[PDB]
Amino acid sequence: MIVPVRCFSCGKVVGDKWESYLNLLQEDELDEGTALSRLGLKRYCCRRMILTHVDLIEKFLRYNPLE
Amino acid sequence: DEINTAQDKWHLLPAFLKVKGLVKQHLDSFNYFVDTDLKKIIKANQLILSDVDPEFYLKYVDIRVGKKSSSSTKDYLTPPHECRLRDMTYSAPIYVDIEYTRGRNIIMHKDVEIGRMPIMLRSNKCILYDADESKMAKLNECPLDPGGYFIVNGTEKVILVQEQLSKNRIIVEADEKKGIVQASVTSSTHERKSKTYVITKNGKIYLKHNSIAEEIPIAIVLKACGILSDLEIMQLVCGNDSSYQDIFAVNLEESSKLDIYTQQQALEYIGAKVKTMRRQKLTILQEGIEAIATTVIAHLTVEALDFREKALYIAMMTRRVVMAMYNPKMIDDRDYVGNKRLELAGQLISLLFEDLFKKFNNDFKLSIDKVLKKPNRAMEYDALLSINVHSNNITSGLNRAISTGNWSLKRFKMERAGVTHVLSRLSYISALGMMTRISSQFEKSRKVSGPRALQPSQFGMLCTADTPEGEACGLVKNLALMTHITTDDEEEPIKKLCYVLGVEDITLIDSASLHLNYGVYLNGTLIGSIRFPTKFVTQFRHLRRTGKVSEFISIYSNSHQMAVHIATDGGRICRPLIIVSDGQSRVKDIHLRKLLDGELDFDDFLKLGLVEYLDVNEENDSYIALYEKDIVPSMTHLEIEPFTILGAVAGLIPYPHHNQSPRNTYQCAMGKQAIGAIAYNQFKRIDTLLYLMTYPQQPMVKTKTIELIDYDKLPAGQNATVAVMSYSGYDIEDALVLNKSSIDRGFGRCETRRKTTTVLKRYANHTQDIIGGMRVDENGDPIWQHQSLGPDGLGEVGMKVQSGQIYINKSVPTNSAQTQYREAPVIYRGPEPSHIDQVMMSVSDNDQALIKVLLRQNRRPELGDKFSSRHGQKGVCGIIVKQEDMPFNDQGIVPDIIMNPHGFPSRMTVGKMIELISGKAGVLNGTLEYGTCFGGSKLEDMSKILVDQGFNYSGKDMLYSGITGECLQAYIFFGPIYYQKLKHMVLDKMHARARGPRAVLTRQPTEGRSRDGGLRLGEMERDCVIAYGASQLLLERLMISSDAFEVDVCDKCGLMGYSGWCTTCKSAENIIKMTIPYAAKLLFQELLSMNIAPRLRLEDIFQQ
Amino acid sequence: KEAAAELELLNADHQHILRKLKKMNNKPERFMVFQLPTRLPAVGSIRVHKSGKLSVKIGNVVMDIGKGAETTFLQDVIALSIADDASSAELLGRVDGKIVVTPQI
Amino acid sequence: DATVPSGRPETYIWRYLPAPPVCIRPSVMSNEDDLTVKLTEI
RNA sequence: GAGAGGA
Ligand SMILES: [Zn+2]
Ligand SMILES: [Zn+2]
Repeated sequence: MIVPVRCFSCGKVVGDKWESYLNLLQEDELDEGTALSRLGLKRYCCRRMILTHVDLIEKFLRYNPLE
Repeated sequence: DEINTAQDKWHLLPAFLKVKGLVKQHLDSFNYFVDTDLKKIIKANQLILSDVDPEFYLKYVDIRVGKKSSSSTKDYLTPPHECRLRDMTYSAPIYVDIEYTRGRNIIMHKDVEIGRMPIMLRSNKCILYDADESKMAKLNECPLDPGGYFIVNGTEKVILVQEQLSKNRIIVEADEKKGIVQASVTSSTHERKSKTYVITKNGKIYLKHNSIAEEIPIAIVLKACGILSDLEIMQLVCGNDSSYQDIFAVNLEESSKLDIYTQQQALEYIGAKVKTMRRQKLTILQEGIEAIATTVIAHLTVEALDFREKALYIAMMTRRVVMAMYNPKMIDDRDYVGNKRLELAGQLISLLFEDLFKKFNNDFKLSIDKVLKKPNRAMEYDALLSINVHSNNITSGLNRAISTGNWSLKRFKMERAGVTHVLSRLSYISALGMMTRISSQFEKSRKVSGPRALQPSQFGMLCTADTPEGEACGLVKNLALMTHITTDDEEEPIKKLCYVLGVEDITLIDSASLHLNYGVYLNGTLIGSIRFPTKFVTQFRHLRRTGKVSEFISIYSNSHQMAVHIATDGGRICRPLIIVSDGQSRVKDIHLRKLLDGELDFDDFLKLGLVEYLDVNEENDSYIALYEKDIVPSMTHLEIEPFTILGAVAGLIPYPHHNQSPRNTYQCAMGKQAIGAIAYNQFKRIDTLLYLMTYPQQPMVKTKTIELIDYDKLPAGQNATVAVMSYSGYDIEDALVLNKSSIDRGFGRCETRRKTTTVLKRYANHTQDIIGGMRVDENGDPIWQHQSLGPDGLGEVGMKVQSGQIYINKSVPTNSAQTQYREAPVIYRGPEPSHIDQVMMSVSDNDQALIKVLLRQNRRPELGDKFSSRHGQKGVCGIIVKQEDMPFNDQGIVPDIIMNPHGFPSRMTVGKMIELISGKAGVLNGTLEYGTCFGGSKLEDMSKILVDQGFNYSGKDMLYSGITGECLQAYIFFGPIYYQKLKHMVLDKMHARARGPRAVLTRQPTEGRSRDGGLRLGEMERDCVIAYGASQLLLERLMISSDAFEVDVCDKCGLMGYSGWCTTCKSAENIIKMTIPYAAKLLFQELLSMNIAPRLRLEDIFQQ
Repeated sequence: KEAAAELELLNADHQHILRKLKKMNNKPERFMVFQLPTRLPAVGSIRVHKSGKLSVKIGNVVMDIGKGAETTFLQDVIALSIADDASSAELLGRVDGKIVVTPQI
Repeated sequence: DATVPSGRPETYIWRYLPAPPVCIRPSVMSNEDDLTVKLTEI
């Protein structure tokens, strides 16, 4: 649904970086690898926690029953 | 940038899928149905007459679906999700035109509804047709939903594509087991379907039938069909081959052994043994002519004075039979894909609607005659009341036949069951793969390894890896990506086109020269003979490519029997291929640029003759190049891309061309049952059983297929940091080692949603069902059973329920056949608590209350849960170990899953190792790598990326043992692998019984799990117990712990008595009490109910 | 292979039919039967080319390059007529061979 | 074997049908099973 | 009842 708060393998708190990551792809468009590295994600577990993530809750929120 | 053809020709598939989606068989078939077959059946049964009142007739001028008269707008349909929630049926009204006369001879018109036809999702009639991300959102519909399935009774039912043998085609099978060959044709008309076998018995060709008596000789039927010369027979069945004439000379003398024959005499002889009955008196010769006119071959109706076409058809059947006789291996395989047709939902619904419409017309005519039978004052006003009375019948029958899957027909006397299946909702790929599925016509095919084999002729037509493993392993198949099912294009214009193309007609060629040159067969029936077959084939193909005829008309050349076949009927499986001229292709590297720009949407590619559709048969005449670099100056077709030989499901596998084939098949089987995201509206949905993933993750090693089927937008799995290493011993045979402290952080976390429906039916006695509840104990407060019920008797949303814990307190009248309300609450009977997250209350069409309560249960990856690896490496969670008791690398990464290394050397899943390396390299490089069939990210580039970051070139890091803190003496394969959690969870499979419900009949424990029942110790288990020689254990298991009954057997007449009373001797002196299984007592009573007396004779156990 | 043999057979049929047309210039009783595409595209000439190539035209410029029907024989075929249901069925004679024409590309 | 009674050829022709106990052919939910209907028709 | 995993 949303980004996991903690990266399963290590434990790093990767929940907060997600939004920042998106900015690094929208404004000042970097590559995904450089954007991930600039956020401090050195171990590839934290890298695959953010890179290989689907923001499904954005699609789910289109069907809110209290519009 | 310069376009490269060898790497940009693959972009045609996105265009093909945009213009012709994956679910296009159902959609196109249903659209063609509602656009053509409705009016075809209407004009067929356009008139109803009567014996009396000749000036009274009803004329169906026009028919429409969802279109009241002009209207200018499709009528308002209930949205599909509203139908799904309310348990209604998604349908649109059918409005027909009316022409009813009057005693004053005035013709008047009307437009009245005649029924409600269910509408296939995303068809030309559905509201979802051309809806874009806003209309779908407002209608609670998932944009990524496939469609093509009906919503009947609030259930998603899909009409599976049915495969069958090609109708109106000759199929000859040589049964060498006896020396018998045959030439049967299942000619299938819109009214008749019958097999005209041409067997070979006593070296003598016959012609059996379901309407004639027995084994009519072929010479007689050929004389009756017009070819009476008795020498033209030898020139039509043997030509000029000496080795064929002697074979066929045996049965040529049976037209003179009984007696010499003429055409009339042969017709009389064939009609004498006709078993067909006549409802009106007809002469034997008159009936016999009928037996040749229509009865023999329903496919060909000779409504003229010349039967040369039918005679030559029978002659060609006999020629094929004689060819098989002279030398076997010249027969045609039935399992050949080109010999099979696919019938979609459109044709089946056409048949069902035609049957229902004819029944409705018969009933309406009978009612009209009954009402008008009165001699006087036979009013015509309101003559359209019985039509609205019976309009319920047609829609009820249609909905019931679609829902139950039993298609009962009477015109053909055809009964097919299981046509419609409930749409599977486990993952997204499961729901997409249930669509575009094909079911074999064979029931079981017990030992026949023919239809269950993988025929090479299906290359590109069917998924060569996806097949229910198990008892349908070969029977059920799935369509590939590049595959288009044909439809009936034309039949009459092509005859004229052939005649223009230079083939002499069938009534202008002598039998002598009929086998001296190729004869062109149009859709199975001989049309004529044409010299220079190659020129004719080339010109016809050029005409087809330039757009003169339909793209689906397939012409090919057969040389073993000199023929130029032309096939036009629908159901043939076709795939696109790039046309290559002499030496070079036709894409020319500039049409790819235009395609990428936005023009030439794969339709101008057909119009410009760059690509064309080849079916299975036309591929026989073609030479197809796998890649552009292999084009020798003789090939006539080129593959758009070789990775389209796999279906939607098989596109999940990364690097499928490196694995062993059974691994790919197992992955195709178990990818449907992988829990994960299902739809965008998965939270606005109340289904029977939904499995959801809390944190689904896009796969690291993608595939070019999964981008097209949107599997990266609704994935079912997570990228687990796998360390392939023998660890902890709890991972011996396929068992895994899940990592605690990652499950805690959320990994494999899942959710199970289950619906419970309740209908508050109104009985005929004006009595309803009251959901009143919420009892209160002392000092207020609810009782424990009602502690989570709420004031209104429907469980509070968000609360928690356990064993007991009524959440629907439904009461029902005791006088249903109001004060006396017997309480029949709905009780949550589960082993673990679950929460109420949705309670929907509504009514159906008949205005009866309907309450659906959805219970959610959050599940944690307990020990014993099944995880797959997207390569067929299914396994169970052997042990869950803490984080510190795990290997760690220099950076402190601990693996989430520790897969045993022994899964690889005997299953050869090198594709999995390449997936691990590609995923690690891509995540280090911050990109998603591609594992696609015949291509994908090369290993060398991934290893270069891996060594650039400071890791080993082979992906094998050097770890530290987590319990001793020292180096592991071997480098450990370490990296991200996309692991998917499957639905087979131990929480739903644990089941134990001590005592409980027993069967009413035999007093034995029940069978299922919803009923607390025991485990069956059957014949094999009791034989195993016998092998050990354990007698007391056998007695205890099969009598004491299963069913023990203390019966009273009479010592004189061995019949069981009750309460120490023999009931036959009436003495009670010889009664002896002993314990036997209740099943044995039931058997004895059932034998005594027959005329069998199992008289038990007793002897003393003791006394030596 | 097939194309070369077809071309050789077509050339042989072209020269054979040219010889047949020259030979049957005498008109005692002999005929010849032509097969044409229907719809009557609208005559022309059976223009013979160099090296024994034969083609036909119509009022519209269209070169129907198709020559040589079946060489079928051992089927005695003769042509008759009908005259207003009166004394009729006048034997117009037999035919030598058959020609089939076909539009080309 | 004619030594005992019922050892006669005429005992193999239906003259009396033993109607089985209702336990053998119970009624479900009424909805009688097949045997009750068949013997009712008999 | 019959549709389909499953081992
Ligand atoms: Zn981490
Ligand atoms: Zn007794």
